[PDB]
Amino acid sequence: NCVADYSVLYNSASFSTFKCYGVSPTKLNDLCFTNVYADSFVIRGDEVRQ
Amino acid sequence: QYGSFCTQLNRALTGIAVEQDKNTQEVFAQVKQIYKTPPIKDFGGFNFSQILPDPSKPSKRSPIEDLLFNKVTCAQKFNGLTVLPPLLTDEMIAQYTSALLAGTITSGWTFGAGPALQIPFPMQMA
Amino acid sequence: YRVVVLSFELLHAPATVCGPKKSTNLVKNKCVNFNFNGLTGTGVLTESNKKFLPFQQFGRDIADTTDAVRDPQTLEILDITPCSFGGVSVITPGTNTSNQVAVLYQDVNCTEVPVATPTWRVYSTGSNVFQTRAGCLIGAEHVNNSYECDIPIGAGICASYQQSIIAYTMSLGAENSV
Amino acid sequence: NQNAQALNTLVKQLSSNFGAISSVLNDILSRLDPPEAEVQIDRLITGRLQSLQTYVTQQLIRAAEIRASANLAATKMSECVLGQSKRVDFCGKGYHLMS
Amino acid sequence: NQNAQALNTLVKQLSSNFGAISSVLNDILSRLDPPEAEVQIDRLITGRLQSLQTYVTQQLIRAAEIRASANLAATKMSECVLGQSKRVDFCGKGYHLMS
Ligand SMILES: *[C@@H]1O[C@H](CO)[C@@H](O)[C@H](O)[C@H]1NC(C)=O
Ligand SMILES: *[C@@H]1O[C@H](CO)[C@@H](O)[C@H](O)[C@H]1NC(C)=O
Ligand SMILES: *[C@@H]1O[C@H](CO)[C@@H](O)[C@H](O)[C@H]1NC(C)=O
Repeated sequence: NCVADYSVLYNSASFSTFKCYGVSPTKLNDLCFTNVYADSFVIRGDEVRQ
Repeated sequence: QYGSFCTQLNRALTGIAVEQDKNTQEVFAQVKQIYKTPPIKDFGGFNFSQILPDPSKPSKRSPIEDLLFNKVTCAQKFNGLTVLPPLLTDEMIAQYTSALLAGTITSGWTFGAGPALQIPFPMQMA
Repeated sequence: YRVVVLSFELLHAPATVCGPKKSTNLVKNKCVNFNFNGLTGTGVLTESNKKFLPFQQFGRDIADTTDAVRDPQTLEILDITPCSFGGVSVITPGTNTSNQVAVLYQDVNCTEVPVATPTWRVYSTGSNVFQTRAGCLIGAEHVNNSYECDIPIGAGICASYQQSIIAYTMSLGAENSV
Repeated sequence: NQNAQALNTLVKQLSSNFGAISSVLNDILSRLDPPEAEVQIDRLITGRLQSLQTYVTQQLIRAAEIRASANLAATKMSECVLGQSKRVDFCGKGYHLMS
Repeated sequence: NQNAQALNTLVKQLSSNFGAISSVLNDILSRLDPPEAEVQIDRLITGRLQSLQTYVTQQLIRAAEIRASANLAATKMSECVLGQSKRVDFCGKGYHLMS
């Protein structure tokens, strides 16, 4: 029940491959999705293939 | 880029539709002229008023046809399918059937093999 | 390294988590596309009432084509309906006899025909529109007198060529009483 | 009944995704890259076209059957109504008089 | 006309690439390596096979219809030329004499 505002994702640099879109192609910040669950965690970062 | 399958499918469905139109035309349009039963109803005792169209009802059908039509009997339209109307409506088909009935009642069997010649129904049954 | 993952799970398009800066007023009845709460689609809009549950959000129907939209700001209900469509047929005599023709659209009304090179604009508005239960054919005059079936049109209509194309109800042969 | 059931089967095939992600035309275009969903469109159109071909073939079979039945109806009408037939059980049960 | 149209449609399907890069197998061999030409050629094979299957099914339907017509023609020959038939509208309009 908020505004998401994914335009901030394009800011800064580095990050990694999204490797997960899985819906369809056109525009980023139009659909309302269903539920945004953030589960940020910190690993060694040696390999993110998992 | 997938080919021309759609043209074949459209052609096949169109061919089926025109086939059905020509098919009902072949089945019912067996006569070149429209015959009508005479106003006075006497045939030696045979009662055809049950089988002939009645002027009282707004729909020009016979009481058998009324039961035949009532006894036998939706958002799918809006995805790319249509239903074409028949070439000749139910009124025209009923008129063809009425003409054929009047022909076989009055003329006998000769209205399908040349000019229609009248003959009393008891003599036709003889 | 710092990593954050997102669940997503896209199954319900009209939800509450979306913040596009674009805002537009609501349309009552216009054959235009709609993008309410992330749900896209096309059709015409029509207002009606329904015993919708309050806690629920929207209503989807056969082929997952939703038939309801709710305004996040104001609480009201409207229903949708897809636009009128159909093929267009061309009724022509022999190409050598004449070049003028009379198109026949499918089960559509004469009102929206103009909405949906210079000579093509003539058939849009229409000057001799004929409305028939088989379709809205234009360019052919309707004559009360009946003739033989020359060109097949649905629901007992037939078009012939007498220097203008005419459309009439087919006759079932000359009548006679024995 | 068979015509209505076949038509209903034809329109229910739009709900199946044939192995794609989604199965609706609006969900064909959201945010990723066309090719990513172009293959998806390839998969969708392959199944939809196969279902359409199946419907057309079954309709052709049924049309042939009904054409045969109606040719029988036409010849029966013309030989029993427009004349008296000597065929045994072609215009009823018994000795036929009129139809 | 129907036979010629079906034959013309069948041959014309070879131009369509069915989602490949080219409809000519010589170019497919010349550009694509066999490991990848193996997966590229698959589309051409399945598309042409589908076209041929559709053509064969349509030809089967047409052959059944023409067999029905030929059986009717044989019956009419045997019953109108080799003899005189009492069937009313089976030998023209009117009482039959000979054919
Ligand atoms: C139409 O008329 C032209 C005259 O230029 C003639 O050559 C052609 O054979 C005609 N076609 C038909 C079907 O009568
Ligand atoms: C077409 O629209 C006009 C405009 O209201 C209406 O009067 C007419 O009844 C419509 N046609 C049909 C077949 O309903
Ligand atoms: C033909 O029918 C129309 C529609 O009923 C009527 O208005 C007209 O007076 C009739 N006669 C002529 C000559 O158009």
